[PDB]
Amino acid sequence: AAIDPEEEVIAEAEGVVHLHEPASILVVKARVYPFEDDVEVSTGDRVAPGDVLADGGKVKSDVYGRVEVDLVRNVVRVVESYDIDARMGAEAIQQLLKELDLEALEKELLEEMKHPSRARRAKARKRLEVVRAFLDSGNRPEWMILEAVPVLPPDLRPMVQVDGGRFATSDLNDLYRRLINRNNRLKKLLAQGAPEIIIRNEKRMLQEAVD
Amino acid sequence: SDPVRQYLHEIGQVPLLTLEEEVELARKVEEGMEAIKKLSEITGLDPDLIREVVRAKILGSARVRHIPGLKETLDPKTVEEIDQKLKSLPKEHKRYLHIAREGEAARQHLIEANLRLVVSIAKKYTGRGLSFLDLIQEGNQGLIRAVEKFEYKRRFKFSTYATWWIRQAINRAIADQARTIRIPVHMVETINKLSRTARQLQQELGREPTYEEIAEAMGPGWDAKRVEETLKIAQEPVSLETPIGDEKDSFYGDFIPDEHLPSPVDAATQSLLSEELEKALSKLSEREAMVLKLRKGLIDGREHTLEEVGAFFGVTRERIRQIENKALRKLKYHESRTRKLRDFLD
Amino acid sequence: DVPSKIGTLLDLSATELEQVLYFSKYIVLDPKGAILVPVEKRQLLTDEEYRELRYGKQETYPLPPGVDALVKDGEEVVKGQELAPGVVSRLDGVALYRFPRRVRVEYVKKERAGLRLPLAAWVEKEAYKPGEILAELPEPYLFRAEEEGVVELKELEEGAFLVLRREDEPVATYFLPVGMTPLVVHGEIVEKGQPLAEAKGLLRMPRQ
DNA sequence: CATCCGTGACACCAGG
DNA sequence: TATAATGGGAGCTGTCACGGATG
Ligand SMILES: [Mg+2]
Ligand SMILES: [Mg+2]
Repeated sequence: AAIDPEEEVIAEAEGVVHLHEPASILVVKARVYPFEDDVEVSTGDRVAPGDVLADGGKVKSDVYGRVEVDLVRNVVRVVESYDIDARMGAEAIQQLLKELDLEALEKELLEEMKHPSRARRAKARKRLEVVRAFLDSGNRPEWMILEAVPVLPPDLRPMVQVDGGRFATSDLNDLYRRLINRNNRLKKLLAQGAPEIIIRNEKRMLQEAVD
Repeated sequence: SDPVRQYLHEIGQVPLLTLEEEVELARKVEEGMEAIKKLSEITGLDPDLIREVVRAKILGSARVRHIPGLKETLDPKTVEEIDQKLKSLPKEHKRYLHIAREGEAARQHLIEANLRLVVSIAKKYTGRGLSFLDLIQEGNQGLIRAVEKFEYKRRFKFSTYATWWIRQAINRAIADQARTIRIPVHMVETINKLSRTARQLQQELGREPTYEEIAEAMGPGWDAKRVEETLKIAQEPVSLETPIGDEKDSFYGDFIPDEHLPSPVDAATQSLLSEELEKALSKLSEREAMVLKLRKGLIDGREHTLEEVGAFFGVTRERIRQIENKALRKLKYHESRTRKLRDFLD
Repeated sequence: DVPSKIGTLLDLSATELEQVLYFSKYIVLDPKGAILVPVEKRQLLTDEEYRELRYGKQETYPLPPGVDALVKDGEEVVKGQELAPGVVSRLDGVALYRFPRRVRVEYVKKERAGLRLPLAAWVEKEAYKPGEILAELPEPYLFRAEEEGVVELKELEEGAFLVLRREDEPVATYFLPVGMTPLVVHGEIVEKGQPLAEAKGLLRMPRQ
């Protein structure tokens, strides 16, 4: 095909096609699976070995990977990759903090306190003091991660008019404005389908804004 | 360590496109949009919901959130329902779902490839009120717009069409965010025009222009008072934490007296005023004192009408007005005699 | 505030906690049977190490102008196997073409042709595979036209085709296998019985 | 069981 | 809204003690 119809290539008679002189060649670590019937999985799907690929269940999956349906080549390709859950930022840290039984870790650290090594006993004590602080207080560790940033009352960060009729204001307003602009831009970038690099940069800038 | 260094390193990972790869990505994006339109034709669903489901499946379950324009809260259960409604299609119909999936997958890499152009453009907009990284992110938003608005049939490279939307987004961000007291974008345009006019006038006059010379050079509708009002309306605030002195122990805010909260003298004078008013009202009868208290608001805040006070005391509005008049007259007589309320009138 | 009250609870150092909080490395929460030694939970994966595990391994190589490939589309490859006279692959797997700059279409042609040979030179058969000897001649023999018309010479890679037409209408289709030297040019007029070619010694079918 | 390093702290009033 | 444009740029120069990291 081409931009305009008078540039296309239509086959004059019956024949077979041969590709030569590629611009660049791509070597993937994938697995080919040609198909003949209605394919059951679309592009981007993640699939494990033994999963239905196409043709009502005839051709199935052999390796772990990600699906690349190829309607030109009529092959359901699969590139080796696991659905590994790995995150970044205060989101991951808050997850790990939420999934933390304090008594279990207290028991592990008490077991560590009987070790012959002096440094290991010391580090177990240092960890256990934080653990027991959270236990005796009743505070969840995850609260060290913010979801709802508080806002100071406005009279404690005023926007006042000086005698000259001009305005003078507190720095906390500009720091909050930084925070709100970055937060709103992140919410909009998530509303749309922004790629990984952009969302990562935005989240980093948001964390540094809170800082 | 340095977030700009980190971003410029992440950007250097996605390689630049050769013309062929660029045209191929743009073509896949356009055909994917067409396929989403065709899928909306077939299913009868909303095209935005379909695009969101395809986008979710291409990005994964890592990002699934409610979209404002969508009538339904986009959760993995509903996206699975809609992906099943899309999976139960004939072959010549499900081919459109395949095309849409690959189109979204191409849009992602089309953005990521040209992320470098945004940096190379935004480095020239520093100093104008926004951080380098804020400019970069706004330029990336413009790049997303340019991706979704490109047309590869015109045979123009992507940079030519992308630079327009990138500049547009950076300039709109600067206009919308760089002021603590937000000013509408048209007024920012006017204030910038005023600044540039004054600058050219000083470059030709050897001194700063007056209001009248700027009004001259601005054209019709601009007098000196309008220039003065425009300059006044564009004054940015100053920090209350502005340093005063070489020692680090004085802030500009430390010298701004608080005018809102009443002073001790003000509160004491109001208290003595209320007490003297009660002393003067007790010299009336209960009814006329109550009539004045109801007519002026010393009872329930607001001021009642003659009809309300008359229906409350059970007399005619003329009678309540007559007893209000005689109450005021007795108060005037007592005030002329004792003069115990004059000093409160200033 | 060192020692971090977050990094102490999770046995994460200051460096690791910064790398995770300010988006420099990933942290696994459910490796879903990943393998890099299998991936243990709470492991610091770099950007390359995370992409190689989440989106697979691949690479693209540039072909110089006019240089054709030494492999074919869709065919598996071993590491080190030269993909082209100037490209060596660093990994193994399915090679793929991006943009073929020359498409060759081998069209199918099923026709009917004729040929006259001395009987003492023929090698009788019910068919002839490519490269198979069709006849062996003890002396040069002049294949002569059996119609009058204009010559349509259509030379293949090896061997040729002759077609005669009277009023632009085809009247004869001859076939000259390898070992036959056509003695006519395209568009030539020929009367009955004149030499259209000369066979010498062995003559065999072309490879195509 | 040392060295190295990042992070604290470094007088009061007055006027500024 | 359309020629093409594809990785920044300062920085600017105590003195001590302490607790934690590393090596
Ligand atoms: Mg004028
Ligand atoms: Mg002082």
